[PDB]
Amino acid sequence: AFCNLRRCELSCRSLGLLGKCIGEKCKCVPY
Repeated sequence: AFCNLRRCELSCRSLGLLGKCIGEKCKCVPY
């Protein structure tokens, strides 16, 4: 579970979204 929540949020900034750790990895949450 190499989740990096600060990097996850900063990746979703490029789409304008929020970022969450899904269990093992990061995903952006739909707006």
